Amino acid sequence: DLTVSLIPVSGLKAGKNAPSAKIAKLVVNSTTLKEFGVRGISNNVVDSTGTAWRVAGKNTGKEIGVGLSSDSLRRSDSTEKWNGVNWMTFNSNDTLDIVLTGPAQNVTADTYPITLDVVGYQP
Amino acid sequence: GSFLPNSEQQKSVDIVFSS
Repeated sequence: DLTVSLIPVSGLKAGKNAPSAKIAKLVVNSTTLKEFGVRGISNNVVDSTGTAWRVAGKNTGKEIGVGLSSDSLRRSDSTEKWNGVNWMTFNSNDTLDIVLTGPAQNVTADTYPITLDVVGYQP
Repeated sequence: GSFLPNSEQQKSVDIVFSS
């Protein structure tokens, strides 16, 4: 199987944020599987691989754009299909960054939930 | 290649932006 940790970044501040500001670290380890696929899960996924999506603040309902960082995307081993559904794959025993996507975002102070689905892949 | 359906996991966390 896989052991997955998703770690929120400390010290995030409301207001204008840097482009691609890091917001969480994804850690996927395995003793048995060489690779994994990952997709964001929300009410508004915005690309065909599910590696960028939008999430709503708990207290305000305001939306922010989140996703894998461009560096993280460039570490993908491949994009594979599971019965037709795209999953970008990555080496296990790696970390990836989840960021604020696109140009600089102005973020209202709030708590924003993020959900990912991770699946093992044998190449 | 193949996906291992039984290995699929969902993980969720809260991201907090403070004033």
